[PDB]
Amino acid sequence: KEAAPKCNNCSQRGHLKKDCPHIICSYCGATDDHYSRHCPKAIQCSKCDEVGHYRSQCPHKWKKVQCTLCKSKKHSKERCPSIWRAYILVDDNEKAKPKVLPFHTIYCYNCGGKGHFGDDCKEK
Ligand SMILES: [Zn+2]
Ligand SMILES: [Zn+2]
Ligand SMILES: [Zn+2]
Ligand SMILES: [Zn+2]
Ligand SMILES: [Zn+2]
Repeated sequence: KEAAPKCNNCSQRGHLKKDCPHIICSYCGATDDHYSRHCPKAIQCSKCDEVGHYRSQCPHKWKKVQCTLCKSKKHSKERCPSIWRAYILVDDNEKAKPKVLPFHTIYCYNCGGKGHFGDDCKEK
């Protein structure tokens, strides 16, 4: 903060002597730098006071990544297969044995099941 003047008359707001005649937002900035292209680059970083605290001038805090190797901004477990709790693209269930099937039994109770030529394909 370090303000010698603090205000021209009102004694309670961020607009010092030469700041008070200008339409400067109540704690954003100084009229020496604060402008319609420079509003976020002035005295304070956010809703909390000054750029003058915390490393990287108090950056915005994202909700972090769901993965623990990946750290920054991107994706979720359904978009990142590269974690051992996700499913693999191998050894999944599929069809087998693409060949013709065996023949059926029909052999008149004399040489298998029941069916053919029983009039003469008989001995006893
Ligand atoms: Zn004032
Ligand atoms: Zn502003
Ligand atoms: Zn801050
Ligand atoms: Zn990941
Ligand atoms: Zn037979």
